[PDB]
Amino acid sequence: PVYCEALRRERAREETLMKWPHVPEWKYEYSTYTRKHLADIVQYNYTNVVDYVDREVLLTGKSVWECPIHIDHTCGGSKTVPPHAKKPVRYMDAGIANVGVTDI
Amino acid sequence: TARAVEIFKERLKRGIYRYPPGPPPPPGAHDKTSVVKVELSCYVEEERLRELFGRYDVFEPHKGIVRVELKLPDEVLKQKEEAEQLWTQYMAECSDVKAYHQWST
Amino acid sequence: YEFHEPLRRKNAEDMRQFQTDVIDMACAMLGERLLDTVNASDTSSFPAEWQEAIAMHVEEIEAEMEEVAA
Amino acid sequence: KNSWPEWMDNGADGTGYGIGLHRTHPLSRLRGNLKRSPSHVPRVLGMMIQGVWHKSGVKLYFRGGKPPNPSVHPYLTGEPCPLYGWKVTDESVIRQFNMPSIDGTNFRYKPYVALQKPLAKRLFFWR
Amino acid sequence: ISERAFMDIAIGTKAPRRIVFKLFPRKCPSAVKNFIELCSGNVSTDTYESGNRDKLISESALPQLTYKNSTFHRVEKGYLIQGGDIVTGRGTEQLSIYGGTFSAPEEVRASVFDKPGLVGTASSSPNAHGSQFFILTAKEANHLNGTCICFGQVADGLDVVQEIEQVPIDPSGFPSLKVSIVDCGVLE
Amino acid sequence: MVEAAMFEVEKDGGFDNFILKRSGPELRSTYGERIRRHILVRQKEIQKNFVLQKQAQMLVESMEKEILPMEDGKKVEEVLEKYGIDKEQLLRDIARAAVAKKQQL
Amino acid sequence: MFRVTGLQLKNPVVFKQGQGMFSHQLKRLLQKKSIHRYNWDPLPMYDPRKLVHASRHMDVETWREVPDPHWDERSYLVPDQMFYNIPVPPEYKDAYWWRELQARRVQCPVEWVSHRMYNKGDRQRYDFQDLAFRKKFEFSYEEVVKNAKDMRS
Amino acid sequence: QERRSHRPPAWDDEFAKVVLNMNDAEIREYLMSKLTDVIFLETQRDGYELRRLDFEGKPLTSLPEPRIIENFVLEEETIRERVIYQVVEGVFRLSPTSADRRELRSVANIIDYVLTHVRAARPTDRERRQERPITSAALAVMQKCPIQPQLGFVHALPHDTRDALLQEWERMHHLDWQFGKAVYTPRSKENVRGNLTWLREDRHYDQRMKFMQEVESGEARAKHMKLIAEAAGN
Amino acid sequence: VAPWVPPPRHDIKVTMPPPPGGEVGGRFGVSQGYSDRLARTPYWKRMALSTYKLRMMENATRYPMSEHRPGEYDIRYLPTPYPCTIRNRPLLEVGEPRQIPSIRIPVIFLVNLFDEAKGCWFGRRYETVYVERQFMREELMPQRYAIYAT
Amino acid sequence: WRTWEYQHTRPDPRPFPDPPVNDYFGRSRIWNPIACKLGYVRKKADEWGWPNKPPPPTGLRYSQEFFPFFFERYFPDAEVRLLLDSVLNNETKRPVFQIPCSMSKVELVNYLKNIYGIDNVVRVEVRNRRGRRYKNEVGEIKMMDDYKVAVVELDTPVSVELKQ
Amino acid sequence: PMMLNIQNMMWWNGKRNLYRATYREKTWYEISRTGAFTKGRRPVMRQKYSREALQAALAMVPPGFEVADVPRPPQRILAQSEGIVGRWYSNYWT
Ligand SMILES: NC(=O)c1ccc[n+]([C@@H]2O[C@H](COP(=O)([O-])OP(=O)(O)OC[C@H]3O[C@@H](n4cnc5c(N)ncnc54)[C@H](O)[C@@H]3O)[C@@H](O)[C@H]2O)c1
Repeated sequence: PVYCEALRRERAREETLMKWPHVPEWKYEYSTYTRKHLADIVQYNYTNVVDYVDREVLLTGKSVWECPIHIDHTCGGSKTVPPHAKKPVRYMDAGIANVGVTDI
Repeated sequence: TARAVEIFKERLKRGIYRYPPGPPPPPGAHDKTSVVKVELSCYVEEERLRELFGRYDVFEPHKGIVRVELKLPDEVLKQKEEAEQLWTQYMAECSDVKAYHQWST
Repeated sequence: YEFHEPLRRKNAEDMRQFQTDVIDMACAMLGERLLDTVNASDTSSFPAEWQEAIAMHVEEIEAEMEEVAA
Repeated sequence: KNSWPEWMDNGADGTGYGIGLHRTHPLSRLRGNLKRSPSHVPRVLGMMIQGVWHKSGVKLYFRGGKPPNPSVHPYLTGEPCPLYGWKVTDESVIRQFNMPSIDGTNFRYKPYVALQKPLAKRLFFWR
Repeated sequence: ISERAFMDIAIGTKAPRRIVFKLFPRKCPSAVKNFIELCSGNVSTDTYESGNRDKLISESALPQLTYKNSTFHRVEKGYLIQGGDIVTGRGTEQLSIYGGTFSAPEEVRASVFDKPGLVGTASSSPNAHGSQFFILTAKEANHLNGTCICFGQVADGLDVVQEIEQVPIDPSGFPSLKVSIVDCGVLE
Repeated sequence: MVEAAMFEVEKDGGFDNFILKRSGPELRSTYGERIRRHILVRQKEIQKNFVLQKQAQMLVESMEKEILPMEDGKKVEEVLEKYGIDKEQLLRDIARAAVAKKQQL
Repeated sequence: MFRVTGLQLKNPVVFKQGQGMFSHQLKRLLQKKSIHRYNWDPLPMYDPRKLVHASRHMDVETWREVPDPHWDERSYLVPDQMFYNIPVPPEYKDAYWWRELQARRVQCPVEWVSHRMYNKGDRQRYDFQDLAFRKKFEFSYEEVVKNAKDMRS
Repeated sequence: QERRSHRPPAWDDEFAKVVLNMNDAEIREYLMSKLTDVIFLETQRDGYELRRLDFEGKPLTSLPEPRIIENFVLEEETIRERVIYQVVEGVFRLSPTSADRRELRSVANIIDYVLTHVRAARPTDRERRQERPITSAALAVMQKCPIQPQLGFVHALPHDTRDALLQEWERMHHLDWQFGKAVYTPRSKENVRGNLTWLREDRHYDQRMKFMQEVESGEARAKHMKLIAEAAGN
Repeated sequence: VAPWVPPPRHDIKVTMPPPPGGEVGGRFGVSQGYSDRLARTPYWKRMALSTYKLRMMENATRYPMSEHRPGEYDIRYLPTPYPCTIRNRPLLEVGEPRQIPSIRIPVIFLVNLFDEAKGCWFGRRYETVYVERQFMREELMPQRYAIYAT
Repeated sequence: WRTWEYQHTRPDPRPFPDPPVNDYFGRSRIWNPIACKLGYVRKKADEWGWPNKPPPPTGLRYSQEFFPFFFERYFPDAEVRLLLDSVLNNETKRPVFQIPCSMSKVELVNYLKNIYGIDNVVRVEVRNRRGRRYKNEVGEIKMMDDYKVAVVELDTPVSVELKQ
Repeated sequence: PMMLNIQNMMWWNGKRNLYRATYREKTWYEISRTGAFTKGRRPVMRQKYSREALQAALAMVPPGFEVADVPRPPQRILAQSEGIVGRWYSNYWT
């Protein structure tokens, strides 16, 4: 009984961490709340680096490929969603993009 | 940590730890019970097997047996699965042939 | 183990007390049977020391009954 | 009764030394009065907003001006003794930085990896 | 190196009987040295009045590294007999010469138990060994391979072991008769 | 309790029988749970006392075959010491049985 | 409820109810929500892990319990968080009836998942047993298509 | 915790046996009479007559009153030390502790003190067992007995947090059996009549004995073989 | 948090689901039982582990009664998943006074009891006597002179 | 009351409460003691990759070998910045440094003794300091990380000359 | 309290009655639909077997049985049929 109780307490402390706290995998509230407008994004993550690098490329001519500043399009909202979040699969979407027409 | 948790779970399954320092008692001196595996050609009720293998000298409802558990080998289980798969295929093919030749006849 | 050791120590003590009570009730039944067989059957009596002890303890128990009744 | 030591409650020293919020290490055996419970939040928030008023007449925790940050306190290392200024009961809490030994490659390495002059005040350096 | 030890075991008021252990230092130099030092028990540290006063405590107040006045706490009839606890006679804590407990993984791996009457280190963990030693009594215990470490064997005194094993067990879990160790020494 | 509870506890034939027939959510009270645990442990003690009395009966029936003649007092003492039953308390119990029989008659 | 309680407590303790930045920040920080974990009501009257040694015979030689396989089988398992499952004789399982309900119920306030029972789809796809909102089985679209195509309809 | 019965080395084994042969409730009256006589002697020597005197001719009564003895307390040293040296060392051969002398003022405290000491001097259950062990023949017959007792049922008691004063008030107001409460007292012998549990156990034991008779006669194996033959035939 | 979720009650059938928890003894409010193991078990595995006779014996229905709660109808057959009320109901309906008379209960005596006041026997040994409820509850039962007649 | 006129939607509470995000970036910024579920979730996820990987046992979790403590002990991370004005072109006996708030006097003296070899340290004067706050061109309030000021005292005055 | 005509609804004011079921299997409107509950003008068995299948279903009927034995279930019992299963003759509607 002593060894069994130790084993069961270990299993209990394992399952508690595995199941708690229970957060939902994904809900539409995530995408509803982490939506910020262009003005809000610009107000949130802006530095003089963009204007300075614009002047620098205008004066030099070097080709820049990646943006010089990391843009967080959520304005600090992406850190609110749990890390294991992923969009669920939606079967039979009511859209026309999956047909891939090129003539209309 | 993966290697370590594997080793530790193996040790725990072996059951070698004991708070009073010292080797644990042996398993053979403890397991005061026996198991009997009987092969049957068809399914039989557990209460039937119990009343047929019960000890006639034990005045207890368990009749000298603890538990009777029925199982099927993995070979025959896979055989039954393949058999039902083939049976579904055969039903589909027979219905297809019937509905295809009902108009040809 | 610290939680489970007294739980089995108490059971062991209870088993020992059960055996002691078994011995005591067996002695009581022995007394009752020897008594209701000696006074029933004939040519079967206790030794002299046993008879003297039984008589003195009978007198003591009668005195105790008188004390508890008074 | 509380879980944190009664000297943490009211400092054993006469001048109230050792009173306030003391964060403890997770592996440390000592406990602190920093608890995030819904029932322990009022007192721990009052300790930051107002502070504790002592009988001697001096305000020990949050004397005024700037509120402290209890989450960034270095972990507790011991308990105050009246004989000395401080009594250390846990030595593993105090981190001990240690340098690795030198080696033929160690003294040959450099911070950056080698990929295959007059200072001029500039308003912006790209890289 | 002296590879022979002896102990005097007494069962309550009975006469002390001699038991002899023969150890193998080649396959496990740590446990054999620990057992030899614990059976020797160099505790002749004699202090003076002023010395004891400035130290405030006799050095004998702490547990002494010797099997003297020890007891055999675990005596199970048919399997083995365990004893040698130092800090207390109950058998709930170990203590080695190096410190609280040592470890010898390369030795405990190759340690095997194939004979009746072997001697091993009674431990809770395969790498947490102390002063508690157990003498096996059963035929063979192969389930202990790779868990405990064997260092020696009872050379003379199998009759003593079998006589100690036949002690009635008190409901408290300990032997009813206090099986203790009168003296213990090393023979060169 | 309620009047209907009194009626049903008189119907089923006893408070203990009622508390044992009711189980789990059917017995929502906590006084009932406490008194049921007490009744359970008391019943276990009753069974233990029954086993005790049966053991005593078997012991006296086994050892009476050696003191039935009561021909040699030393032989009776040997039979008593074979099992280890005290003699002074035995004589005391004999005297108590004598006084009880005298009071009965 | 808890938010209002904490707000009143902080207002009575450390809030001066002035335009100070302290109170201005408290009025917004107190709206944060604390951790919620369903704590089952402990039973000090009856300790379930104590009845392990109950209703068991013991060997008179070694003075320890007998590992009865019949008892080990018929033992009823009571659940608890620190003591995940505990065996207990079936005679004493009646006193632990409420722990069974508290364990079967989802460890979450019903009004957080009440959006399930308020629609027909979830009312049909979910289970409501002892207030346990655990989703039932549901075939995949590929699975149902394969089943129907094998059934030829 | 293991308890060891200890006897002070003040008295010898003979006096120890003489004292231990007395029952506590019976030796209490002996102690009471001894202390009453010595207190009466002390009061007569001092000059204060504790005994009642009729105003008609001033005669002395028979003996001091037990209620007066219980109400009498020791406050003067010349009285308390005298009675202590007279009864504690004289008739019981005990010695008091310096700190214990602070509580030894009351005569009821003296009674409780000497009672606790004689209870401690009385042997314990472990010592009684070590004196009288169980024999192999008794073990053999108890094993041959078919039924065996079940244990551990004491663990099924409802364990609650109760104070001594609360329990005493409960006992005084008869609340021990109110609101689904009870008191567990171990009883070796049980009253056997109208006991449904005992009747069920008697019936079970009789059925077990009949089953034993059947299996000894061989009819049980006959029925089992008949069932086997029926299952083989159907 | 729940580390171990108790399995559904009376889950002994290999193919059919167990009866509702309210019918087994748990909480009411549901009209159908469910088992995660029986749901996740494939149909071919069910048919392999079972046989036709066992399937028929498990599909044997007791409409419209119940097997585990005898004497009353099944909660799934009832309109509301809660048990019936007209069978077991309070002893006093709404708008009804408590005009219940004094009932006399049968009791089995264990000893020849002789009433000294009236000068007669209350009941012979092992005799079934119709006695007063309060009398049996407060006087006969405690002295163990008689036990309830069942 | 006409309840049938409305549909089944919960109206917003009046007055509406503010978001729990603290928007003050001044001298009196307060640390929120209330613990959120997302904090525990993120802690567990960074600890042992929840919920993909199985959780390590309680022994390894509470031991000194758990990955965060092991990495903090074998690869310490402490940002120690020297003020150039305090020691540049002036023989100063009290050089000042900037450290994280989780360090102490003993931590800093051990740091300087073991890593940089500055053993002769007389006394370290500790004084916390709120992080530097500023506004950018668009007016967004961005505050630098907090830092603890330390004023270490040496036996000999030191100076690093700037070759002009 | 007595909750005399109090409009306590979660969507109305966020307060619910203290004595009520947190879950309802069938809304009160569904219970009132006695036409779908009882057997009124409505079929109860949706399985239609062939002639050979009916003879196989009638083969498992035990001898000594009679239709007069099975009574009509009361109105407070749902009219459902599980098809041809074990002891199907006991079901009145089947
Ligand atoms: N008020 C009414 O009862 C009502 C109203 C309209 C029509 N009907 C018709 O009356 C007949 C008997 O009604 P009832 O109430 O006695 O029984 P029912 O309709 O309730 O049950 C008849 C059983 O036979 C089956 N069945 C029905 N029509 C069938 C067919 N053509 N071939 C094979 N199986 C068939 C049903 O599915 C059911 O199993 C049915 O044809 C029904 O459609 C009845």
